[PDB]
Amino acid sequence: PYRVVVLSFELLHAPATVCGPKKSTNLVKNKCVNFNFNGLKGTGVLTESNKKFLPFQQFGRDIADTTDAVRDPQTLEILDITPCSFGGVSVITPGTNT
Amino acid sequence: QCVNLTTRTQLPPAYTNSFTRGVYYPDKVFRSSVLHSTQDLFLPFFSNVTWFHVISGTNGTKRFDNPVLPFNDGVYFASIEKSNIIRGWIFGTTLDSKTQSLLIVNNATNVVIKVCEFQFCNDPFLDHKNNKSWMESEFRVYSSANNCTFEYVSQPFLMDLEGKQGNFKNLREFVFKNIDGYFKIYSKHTPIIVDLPQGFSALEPLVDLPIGINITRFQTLLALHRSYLTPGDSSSGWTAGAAAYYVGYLQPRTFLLKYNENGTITDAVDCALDPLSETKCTLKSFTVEK
Amino acid sequence: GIYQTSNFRVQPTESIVRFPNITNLCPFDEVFNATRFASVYAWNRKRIS
Ligand SMILES: *[C@@H]1O[C@H](CO)[C@@H](O[C@@H]2O[C@H](CO)[C@@H](O)[C@H](O)[C@H]2NC(C)=O)[C@H](O)[C@H]1NC(C)=O
Ligand SMILES: *[C@@H]1O[C@H](CO)[C@@H](O)[C@H](O)[C@H]1NC(C)=O
Ligand SMILES: *[C@@H]1O[C@H](CO)[C@@H](O)[C@H](O)[C@H]1NC(C)=O
Repeated sequence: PYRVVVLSFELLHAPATVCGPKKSTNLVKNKCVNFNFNGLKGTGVLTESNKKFLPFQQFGRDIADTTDAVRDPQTLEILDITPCSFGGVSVITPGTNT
Repeated sequence: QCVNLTTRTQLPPAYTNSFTRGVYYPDKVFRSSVLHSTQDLFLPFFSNVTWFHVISGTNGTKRFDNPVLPFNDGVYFASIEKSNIIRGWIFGTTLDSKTQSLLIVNNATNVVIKVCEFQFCNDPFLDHKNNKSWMESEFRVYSSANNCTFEYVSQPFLMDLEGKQGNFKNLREFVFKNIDGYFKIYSKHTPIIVDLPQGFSALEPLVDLPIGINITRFQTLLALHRSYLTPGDSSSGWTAGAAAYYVGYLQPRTFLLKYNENGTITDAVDCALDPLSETKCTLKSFTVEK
Repeated sequence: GIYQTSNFRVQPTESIVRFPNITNLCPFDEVFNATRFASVYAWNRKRIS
């Protein structure tokens, strides 16, 4: 006698029922890093901000629709985002002949 | 089981004017000190809503206080009472048990949301005997539990936590909508009042669930008061008392929202309402110069 | 004189992913480690969601 279990799952993806992903990861701070906190993706630096969020708020925004702050799902702490340093470069020369 | 209601009653569906009520956070994002503009389903300002109220107390005629009401895209269900009678939002279907059916019966042992494919019953009314503990003995809304899809149990919902005074100890303001299938229920609780109040408020979101079904119209429910004092048939033998609750309707519209510095909504102005409007919205500022 | 050549950008070092915790699992042990089984004919039809 062999005990056998049969498994059948449907398709068409519209009644999102069970699933998964999971696959959590540790946290970093004060360094440029790509983040996927809950589905939003971006690049910047992480720090602490005194601004507070309402209990139902997920992630903040600002004028000109930029992702300002995100709340970490694991700990529910307000974190801030600031991109890596970027800017133009200029060269000063006194003349190649001189 | 379930019993068909009798002694049908017809009263005029009185009307009253809404005064800048029913504004809810459209998106789950945080802003501050910005006058954002949106466009979604809302309740138009100064809309004419269909008033309902519970009359014919004791066992005079007792009224049919819970008729069948249509559902297009949303409701602004409200409630003002003291004894916590309004419950049971049985809606979301064609009421023919054709597809998955929804109901919200709470303030039981715990707040629960039973959602099943049960075969319907013609007249719904929840038994609440005049005993020490009001036991919901008779689920007269259905007489079967043929199939079920989802079950929900939540501790906090419709909590009537207020002081002990004879005024109207609640002011419920719900918003029922189906975003392409997903049911999002926005709600809030308001302190007592001493007749819609001309005030401005925001509606915090609550738990949502996909389900996904065809929706035809709406039906409400009230707590019964059957007792041995009044001899009545199983169709109708309960004392009504006195209660009031309004019903509105939602539709697409364009709104302008002003956020506080903590992020709570503090003021809103409706577009396409008055000639003064469509100028306040256009300049994107609440103050307009000559 | 003075001239502009190009720009410079710092590159991110690592990547991190987060999610709203993992406490909500599907009950599966009670099926695999079940007190009793079903017969060859007929079978229990369980629903997980
Ligand atoms: C996620 O589940 C854990 C299960 O214990 C909750 O407790 C956290 O556990 C982790 C790992 O042991 C700790 O790093 C956290 O400090 C714990 N949280 C607290 C508040 O102490 C945790 O609360 C859950 N996270 C949620 C629900 O967001
Ligand atoms: C640099 O100086 C020399 C010396 O006069 C001159 O011939 C030359 O043209 C100068 N370079 C340029 C780019 O003008
Ligand atoms: C914003 O919240 C703070 C508490 O963090 C409070 O002191 C302040 O009064 C609030 N803003 C307004 C306009 O009331």
